[PDB]
Amino acid sequence: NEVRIYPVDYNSAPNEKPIKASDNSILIDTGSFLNTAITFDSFAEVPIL
Amino acid sequence: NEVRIYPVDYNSAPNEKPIKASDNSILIDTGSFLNTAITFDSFAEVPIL
Amino acid sequence: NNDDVIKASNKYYLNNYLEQFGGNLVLFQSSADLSKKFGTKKEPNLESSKGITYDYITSPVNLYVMNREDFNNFMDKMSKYPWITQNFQKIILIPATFINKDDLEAVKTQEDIKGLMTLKNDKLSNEWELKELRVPFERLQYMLNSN
Amino acid sequence: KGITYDYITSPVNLYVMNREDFNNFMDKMSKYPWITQNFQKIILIPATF
Repeated sequence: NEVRIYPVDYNSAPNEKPIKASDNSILIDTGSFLNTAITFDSFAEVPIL
Repeated sequence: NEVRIYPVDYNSAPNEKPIKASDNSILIDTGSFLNTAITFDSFAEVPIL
Repeated sequence: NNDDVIKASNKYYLNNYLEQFGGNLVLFQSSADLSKKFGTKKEPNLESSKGITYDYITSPVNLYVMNREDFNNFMDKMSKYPWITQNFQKIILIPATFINKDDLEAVKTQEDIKGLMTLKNDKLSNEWELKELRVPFERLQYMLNSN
Repeated sequence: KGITYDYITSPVNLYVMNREDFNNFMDKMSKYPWITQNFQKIILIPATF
C-alpha cells in the first residue's frame, strides 16, 4: 500500500501534452509528476501474534 | 575470495628497495601498494536452498 | 560544453515520452523440484532441485514461469501441500519481453497443472530495445524553438 | 574436516565442479534433501586462479 500526491499544472509550460492510453486516463500528468511529491507510506501497523 | 589490483612503480621514488622474503617474492611492492588500488570482491553468488 | 552561459529564470517541462513493457510473466524461485512427486498428505517427500545454469550463471534453485491468471489456480491446486508452498523462496514479476517464448519448456507434475513452465538448461534472454526514447538533434532544436 | 587452504583453515569443506556437471550432481542428490539444505555458499570463482 502506498500513496503519492503531486501538484497538477506545476512547473508545466503551456501547450504541454500529457501522454494517455486509449482509456483517456492521464498516465503521465503535466509538470513534475511525482518528481517533487509527497509519498504517504505505512498506512498503519499493529503487533502480530 | 578477494582480488586487489594496484599499480606498480606508482608514486615510488627511484632507488626504493621493496622488501622481500628468501623466496625473492615481492611482499611489499614499491609505491602506494594497495593504498590506492581497486578491490574486486564478490566474484559471484547464487541463491542457496 | 564551454562555461559561457547565462542562467535561465523560467524553465518548464515541454515534452514527455513513456516507454513501458506491458507483459508481466510471474517468475517463481523454488528450492523444491516440482518435477519429482510430492509426498502424500500425511507423509511428505522433497528432493531439492537441480542446476539450471541460465545466462551463464548456475545455482541449485529452480526457476518456473507462469502467466498471472494461472498462478492463482496453481496455488489453489497446491493448497493441499503446505510444506511445498512453505519452500517457495522468491516471487518476481519479470516483464514478458525479456524471455523468449521458445526457451520456455513445459513441465508435467504428478497432478494436473494448467500452465507451469520452466527455463531451458542454457538460453539467453533478449535485449529490451528502446524505440520511443529516440529523439534526433533537429527535434531538440525545434523544441528549443531554434531551427 | 579442515582443508587449510592458502594458510587459512576452517572446518568447512570446499568442492569445485564445472558448470555443466553441477546441475547433474544436483539432480543426483535430489533424493537427499537434508544434505542439500546443508550447503552454505556457492561462488563462481574464475578458472584461472
